[PDB]
Amino acid sequence: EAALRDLDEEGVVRIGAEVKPGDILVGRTSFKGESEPTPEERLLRSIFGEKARDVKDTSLRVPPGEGGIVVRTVRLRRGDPGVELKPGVREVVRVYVA
Amino acid sequence: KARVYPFEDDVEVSTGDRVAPGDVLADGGKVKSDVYGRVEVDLVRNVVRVVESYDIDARMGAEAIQQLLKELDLEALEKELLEEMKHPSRARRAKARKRLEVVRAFLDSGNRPEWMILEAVPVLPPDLRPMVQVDGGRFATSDLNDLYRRLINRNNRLKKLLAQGAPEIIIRNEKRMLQEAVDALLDNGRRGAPVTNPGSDRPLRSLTDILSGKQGRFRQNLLGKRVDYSGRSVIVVGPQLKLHQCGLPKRMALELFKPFLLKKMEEKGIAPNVKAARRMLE
Amino acid sequence: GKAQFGGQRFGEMEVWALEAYGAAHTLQEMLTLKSDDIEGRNAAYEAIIKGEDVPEPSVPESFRVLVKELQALALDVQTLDEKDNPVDIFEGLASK
Amino acid sequence: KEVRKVRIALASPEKIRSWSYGEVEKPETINYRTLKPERDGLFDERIFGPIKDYECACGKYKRQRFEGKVCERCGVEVTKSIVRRYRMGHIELATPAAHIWFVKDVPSKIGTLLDLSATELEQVLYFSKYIVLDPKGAILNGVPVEKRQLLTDEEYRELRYGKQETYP
Amino acid sequence: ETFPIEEGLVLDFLEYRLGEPPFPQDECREKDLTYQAPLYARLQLIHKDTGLIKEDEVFLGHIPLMTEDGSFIINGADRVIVSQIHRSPGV
Amino acid sequence: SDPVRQYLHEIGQVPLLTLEEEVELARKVEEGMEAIKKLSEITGLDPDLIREVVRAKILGSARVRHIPGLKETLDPKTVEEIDQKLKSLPKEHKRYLHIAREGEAARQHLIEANLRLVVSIAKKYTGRGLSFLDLIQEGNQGLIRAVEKFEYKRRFKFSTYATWWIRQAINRAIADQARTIRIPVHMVETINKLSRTARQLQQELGREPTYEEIAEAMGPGWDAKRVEETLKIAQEPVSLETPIGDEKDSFYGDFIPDEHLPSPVDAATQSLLSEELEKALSKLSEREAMVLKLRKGLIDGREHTLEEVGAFFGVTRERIRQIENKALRKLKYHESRTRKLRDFLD
Amino acid sequence: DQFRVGLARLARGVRERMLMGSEDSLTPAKLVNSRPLEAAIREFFSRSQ
DNA sequence: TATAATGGGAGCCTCTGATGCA
DNA sequence: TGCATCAGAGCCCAAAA
Ligand SMILES: [Zn+2]
Repeated sequence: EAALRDLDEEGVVRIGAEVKPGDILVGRTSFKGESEPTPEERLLRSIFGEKARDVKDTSLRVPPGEGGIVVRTVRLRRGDPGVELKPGVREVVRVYVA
Repeated sequence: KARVYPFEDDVEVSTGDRVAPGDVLADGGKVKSDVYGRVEVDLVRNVVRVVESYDIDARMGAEAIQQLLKELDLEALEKELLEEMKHPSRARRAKARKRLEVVRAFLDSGNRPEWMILEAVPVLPPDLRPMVQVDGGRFATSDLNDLYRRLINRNNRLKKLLAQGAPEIIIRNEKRMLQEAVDALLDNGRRGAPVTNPGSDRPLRSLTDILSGKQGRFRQNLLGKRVDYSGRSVIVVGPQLKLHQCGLPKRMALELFKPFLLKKMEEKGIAPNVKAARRMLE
Repeated sequence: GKAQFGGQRFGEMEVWALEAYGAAHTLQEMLTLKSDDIEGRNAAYEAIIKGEDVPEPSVPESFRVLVKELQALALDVQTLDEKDNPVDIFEGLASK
Repeated sequence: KEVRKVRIALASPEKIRSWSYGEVEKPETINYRTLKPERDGLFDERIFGPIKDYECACGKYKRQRFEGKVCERCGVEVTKSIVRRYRMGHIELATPAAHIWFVKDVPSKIGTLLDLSATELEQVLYFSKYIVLDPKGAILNGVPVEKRQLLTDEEYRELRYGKQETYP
Repeated sequence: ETFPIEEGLVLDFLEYRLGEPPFPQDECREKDLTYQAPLYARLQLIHKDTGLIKEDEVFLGHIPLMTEDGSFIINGADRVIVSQIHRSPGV
Repeated sequence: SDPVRQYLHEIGQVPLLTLEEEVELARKVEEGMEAIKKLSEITGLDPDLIREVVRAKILGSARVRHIPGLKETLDPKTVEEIDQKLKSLPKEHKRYLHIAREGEAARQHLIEANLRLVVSIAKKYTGRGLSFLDLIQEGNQGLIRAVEKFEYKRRFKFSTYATWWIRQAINRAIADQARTIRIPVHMVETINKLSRTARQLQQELGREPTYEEIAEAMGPGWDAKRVEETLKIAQEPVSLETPIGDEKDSFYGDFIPDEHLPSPVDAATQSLLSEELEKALSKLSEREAMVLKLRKGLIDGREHTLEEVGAFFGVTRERIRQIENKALRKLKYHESRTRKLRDFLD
Repeated sequence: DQFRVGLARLARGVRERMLMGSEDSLTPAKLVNSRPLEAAIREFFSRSQ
């Protein structure tokens, strides 16, 4: 929860938050490559008794040396008034850091 | 231009056969040909025409050239050229020399001249001309794949036109198109117009282009490389330094030495092990 | 480039500098363990995190690329030992 | 062993075939729906090796220690995927094609061996003119056709097919 | 210059018009849009044999509009078209 | 020096046919095919095999090759053998051989004389992703198809029939070869329909249509989601060699990371995990280490069912689940005590 | 200049459509394809130097 | 698968060496 | 044989994008 502290319910960093290198700006999950459950990871996951999740953490993070105060967020989904994205793109998030 | 050989009974040849003087045409051997030519069997006029023409073997393309290359005895040509090296004329001795140097090259090396003509064309491993999904799920691919595709399409079409017995005009156009396609793959732009992708003026990048030039394989990746454990920043004067010293920003030094720092973080208790230490630096 | 977390380019002129200094092992690192030598760069990281010294380098992968690209041009490139016997830099993977 | 020497030499059609792990028979690259490589195409896994380590295409033999198995169903060897950087394919041409380096690099090496000029070698390779292997006693304009002589299309047809003519 | 486009079909150019921009400048920058106007052209089709005339205003797409300060908005980004010096035509 | 110009010059050396000449060649071609059928009856030989032998002798020794459909490899030995059976026919039968021979000859001339037609059709299809000469050759392929199917009795001129087949051949080539990622011909038709539809919609609406508007215009079966999916499939790849700003100094592919080969850090991590995993499995019994390897796939990579794992060790489906639990239990105990596997949980 | 190029290209499509189509039913909307024109301007603004 | 249709279309610096010419 | 003409070969680095 320390890592997610400054993310809102939807996963976007809150306006006014201070972001430093490594911090999450927008949380995102991606479905694991079809090879994914390596046999090594299967046994490791089994030892701790936690099912390996179907999705991996692809979240957008602050690059090395960057960061600042979050002054804006723009979120655009598919199926909302006025917006149509390029084919295949469900939603686009932009974060302006000052 | 034909000789006319009327026939009462059955004719032993058929239209398209090639014939030399004396070959039996029809009527059990009675009528035979006086000239060299092509047999035209007329069932209306009841006559066997032989159109005057020869069985000459003359070819076009790399097939002809490959034959002439096979028909070389390099020892013999060396002898000829050695005799030419004695001729009084300055230009004559020079020309026999240049020729003799290529011949001797093949002789010493063990290469057969006909290998300069390709029958099987190699196909580069796929990972060296990759098809990769970029960020957006979009695909980015090497130009070589299109050059190969042109080649394969034209080759397959050539196989089909041959099996279906197309006229020589069709086969010749196809064959010359096939040579150009191999040419584009190996060295594009070398001979003739550079092959381009549709709706772009950019010549496709062939194998020769990859090897040579400032951007080529030798100068870009071989005589020089991008390297790890490296960094860059703005420089500032340091009057207080001793001659053997420099100021290095700590944030730069932590990345450049990161693996060393992880091990040292293990000797001291700063992290339980190397994996935890890296996780702490993120 | 900085945006890709890139490494610095050690170019033709930089190699000359290392050559003129006679720094053969420093230069060899740039050409192998610190770039496209895959086995070498992997082994070097593991050694540094274990406190061992970095191992002797292997064939740079971009030379293998060069070899296969010359094969695509119908040229046979052969690495030989002192006896002129072939030396296989693909370690059996590309030969049947 | 230590590499002390690098030789470079011409490659025979036989040798090019000995390198090759398969013939690429189709211009196809990857399937538009599955995104997997097309069989017999430029990315085919049956030729250049498995996309994923120790896993065949259809996924019947998925693990190590099976190195060297070739799946009967999908035809892919179970080995390291690194091999897709190494294994060569080949295309078998229906007609020989000249390697342009040995044609267009002056002075031409092919041209030099056969005593053929740049123009002559061009004319044969690019189907502008015939070259005679066996005149078989042909004659054109009173003189016998000599081997390695260049004939135009009109000249060859008069020799080969005769000089017929149709007058309206 | 392009019209009339001859063969007995002949297509002639009457006049063009530029509409108003679908989105204001600020909005285009926000949405990664080009600031542009719809271009239409009034064309009359003539059949030289028949005399038949069908006339219609065809939509040719959009043309980018320059803002007040002399720049453009192309896919959301501000751009400048730099003047080019060259040899004057002549003898 | 110009491959199109050269081909055009060769095309111009074959005079165009007169209506009489055209009808004659077509007539001889039809008669020749009927003869090949008849020659098949007499001999009991494959009609196709006979046809290739007839065709072989007309084209000459120059072209002799194996034909994919022929059951026997076709080489000068076999065509001489088969030709000798044909030359063994009685006069009234042996005449059909002569008919077939003359048929192939006329086929050749008819094709050669119509080549200029293909050029005039092909020139109209440039810019669709195939080179001009490529279009000419596919068009020529259709012309060959046309010569075999032409029925001269209908009194239509040949150009009428050919044009259909030539247009068909060119359009199939464009649909088949134009894309680096090949698309089924029917799917290309739908994509092109969507283009035409969207372009029409943009011409009435004064702006590009949305996904929803195209679905309406496309009729029943089409919603906005399907228009989008169709556009995604229709995207063509972009060159890795695409230049990037600067000058002629960088390529687009140079900015694309390699996700397949492990990075030194990632490769190191996975290797260390396998070795630490084996360390823990050596602290079990041989049977309970094998049971875990078999259940989680550290062998073949697949997770075996209890029924299969039980059958390999000779125990009950419940037993292998039990030895797995004490294995994981012994494994879990060693972990809290030795803290070896903690760091790999990320 | 780029407009003029796209316009010339549009004319090629027009002339080519005035042959293969119906000599009876043709509008200016059926005769004109603006894609070549849109592309020339789009090319100039996005990719010109 | 059938009215007839039959030949394309375009363009913006210096040294060195081979090739084609009195 | 000695001179002209043309095709083909090159044209800074790193940084950035
Ligand atoms: Zn399989």
